[PDB]
Amino acid sequence: GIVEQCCTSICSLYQLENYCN
Amino acid sequence: FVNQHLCGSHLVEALYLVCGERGFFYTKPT
Repeated sequence: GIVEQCCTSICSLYQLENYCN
Repeated sequence: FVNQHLCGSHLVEALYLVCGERGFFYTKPT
């Protein structure tokens, strides 16, 4: 999920595309 | 691409910039 990767840790383009339409 | 924490407005703006006007769903359940 986006919040556990991006808010409490660091995330990337290669994680972020898993939440696109 | 950036290597930083992104939360609230930063999380949705970066996710929308990666989706590039495709749109998003923050957990995309089936």
